[PDB]
Amino acid sequence: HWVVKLLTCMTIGFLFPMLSIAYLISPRSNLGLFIKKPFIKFICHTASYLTFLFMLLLASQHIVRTDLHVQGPPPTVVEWMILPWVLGFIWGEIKEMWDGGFTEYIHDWWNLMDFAMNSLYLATISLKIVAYVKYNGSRPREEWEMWHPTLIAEALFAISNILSSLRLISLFTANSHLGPLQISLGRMLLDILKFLFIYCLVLLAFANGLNQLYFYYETRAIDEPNNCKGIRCEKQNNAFSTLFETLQSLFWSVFGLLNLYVTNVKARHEFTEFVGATMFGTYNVISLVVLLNMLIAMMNNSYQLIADHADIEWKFARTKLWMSY
Amino acid sequence: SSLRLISLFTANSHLGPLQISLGRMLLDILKFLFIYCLVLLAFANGLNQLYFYYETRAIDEPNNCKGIRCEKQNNAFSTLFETLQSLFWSVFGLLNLYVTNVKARHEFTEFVGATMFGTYNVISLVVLLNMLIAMMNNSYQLIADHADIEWKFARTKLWMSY
Ligand SMILES: O=c1c2c3nc(n2Cc2ccc(Cl)cc2)Oc2ccc(F)c(c2)OCCCCCCn3c(=O)n1CCCO
Ligand SMILES: O=c1c2c3nc(n2Cc2ccc(Cl)cc2)Oc2ccc(F)c(c2)OCCCCCCn3c(=O)n1CCCO
Ligand SMILES: [Ca+2]
Repeated sequence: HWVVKLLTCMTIGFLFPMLSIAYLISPRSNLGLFIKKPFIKFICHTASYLTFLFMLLLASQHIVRTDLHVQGPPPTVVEWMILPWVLGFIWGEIKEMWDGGFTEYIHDWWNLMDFAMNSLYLATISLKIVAYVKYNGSRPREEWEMWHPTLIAEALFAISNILSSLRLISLFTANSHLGPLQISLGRMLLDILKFLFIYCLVLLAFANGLNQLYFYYETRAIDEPNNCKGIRCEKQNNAFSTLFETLQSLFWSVFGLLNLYVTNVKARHEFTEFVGATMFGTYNVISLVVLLNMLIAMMNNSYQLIADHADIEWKFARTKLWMSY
Repeated sequence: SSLRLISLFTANSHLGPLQISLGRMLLDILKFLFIYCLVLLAFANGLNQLYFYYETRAIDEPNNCKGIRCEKQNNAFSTLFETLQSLFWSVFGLLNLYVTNVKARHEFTEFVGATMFGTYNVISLVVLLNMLIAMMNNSYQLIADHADIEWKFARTKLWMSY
C-alpha cells in the first residue's frame, strides 16, 4: 500500500513531456496509444500543474536580478517562459465552451474562479507595456507618485497568486480519507449567512451615533506627532471622525487590537466622554457574549444530521469526476 | 525525561479510563492540521511578494534591533522565514497593528496590505476553531461506552510483564 504503488506513480510523472511529444509525432505507434488511458491522462494533467506552481516561487524571491530604480525594465528570463501556460489556459477555457451548452457551462461554481484569474493575469501585460513605452530614465524610488503604473502593476500580480494557489482543494474528492471531509465542510457555509445578515444590521446601526457625536473635534496631520493621522500609527488618534474610519474601527476591535484611550477628547469636556465610553461598551456585550455563543450551538446541531449518508454523496461526486476522461 | 510519568496512570481506577478517552481526541486534529497548513502556505506568499522592496538594515534602526521580539516591532514581512513566524504568533494576539505601515508615503499599497492581513483572520479564528469544537463534541459521545473493556486489557498486559 505504501511503497510500490507510491513509487510507480512518481515514476510515470516525470515522463509526461516525452509522452506528449510522442503522441504528437505519431499517434498510431506502440509508444503512442499509451496515453489514451483514463489514469495516465489524470497523472499527466496533475503533474503539469505543480511545475507551474513551482516556477512562481522563483519570481517571488529573486534568485538573481538587477537593482530597482528604472521606471520600466525589460522582462527577465523567468517571465519569458510563463506566457505559454497562460495562453494555453485561455485557449482551453475558450474551447471547452464550444462543445458544450452555454447554460451548461455557467452552472459550475469553479468557472467563477477561472474568469477572475484570467482577467487579473491579462491586465498586467498592458499595464506593463504602457509604462515601458511611455516612461524612460531612472530616478530614486522615494519620489514616485501614488498612482504610478509600475506600482499598480504589482498589486494585481501579488493578489493573483493567492487565487491561483487555493485551487488544490478540488482534488480531495479522489481520496477516501479527505473525501467525506469536503462534503461536511460544504454544509457549514450555509449557516453563517443569516448571522451575517443580523450582524450587518447591528453594525450599521451603531456606526452612526458615534460618528455623529465626535465629528466636532477633527484635527489635522501637521499638528500631530510624526505627521501620522488615523489608526495604524504608533499612537492611535482620530478614530471616530468620518464614516469610513468608524467602520474599520469597529471591525478591528473584535479581535482586540484597539486601545481604550481613543475615547478621550481634548477641550476638557467631561460629560461627552462618559456617553462615548458607554456607547462603546454596550456594543461589546451584544457582539462577543450573545452572538458567538449561538453560532457554536447551531453548528453543533447542524453537524449531527449530515454525518449520516456521507458516503452516498461522495461516490456520486467522484463518479461524476471519472466520467470526464 | 519528566513527561514519562503518564504511563503509570493505567494502574489506577480513577485516572485509568481518562487516558483511553484522551487517546481518541488526537485522531481528530490531523485533518484540520492538513487544511490549516495549506491555508497558511497559500497566504505566506503574497505578503512576502508585496513588501520585499522596503527592507532596511539594523544600524539605521533604534537600539540596533531588527525584526519582531524587539520593543518596537519592525521588518515583519521582509523574508519568507519571518513571514511564517509572524502569522503564527498573531493567532494568540501578540502582534500589533502598526507593522503594516510602510515608509515613503505610498498610500495605495498599505490598504491592500491591511486587507490581506484582515481577510486571513476571519478564515482562521471564526470558521475553523468553531468546527474542532463541534466535531470533538461528537467524537467523545461514542467512546464513552466500552471504556472499561479497553482499560482492563491494558492493565492486564501490564501485569503480565513482571
Ligand atoms: O462599566 C459599564 C457597565 C455596564 N454594565 C455594568 N457595568 C459595570 C458597572 C456596574 C455598576 C456601576 Cl454603578 C457602574 C458600572 O454592570 C452591569 C450590571 C447589571 C447588569 F444587568 C448588566 C451589567 O448587564 C446589563 C447589560 C449590559 C450593558 C453594559 C453597560 N455597561 C457599561 O456600558 N459600562 C461602561 C461604563 C463606562 O464607564
Ligand atoms: O475592515 C475590513 C472589513 C472586511 N469586511 C468588513 N469589514 C469592515 C468594513 C465594512 C464596511 C466598509 Cl465600507 C469597510 C470595512 O465588513 C464585512 C461586511 C460584510 C460581510 F459580508 C463581511 C464583512 O464578511 C465577508 C467576509 C469577511 C472578509 C473581511 C474583509 N474585510 C477587511 O479585510 N477589512 C479590513 C480593511 C482594512 O482597512
Ligand atoms: Ca473550467
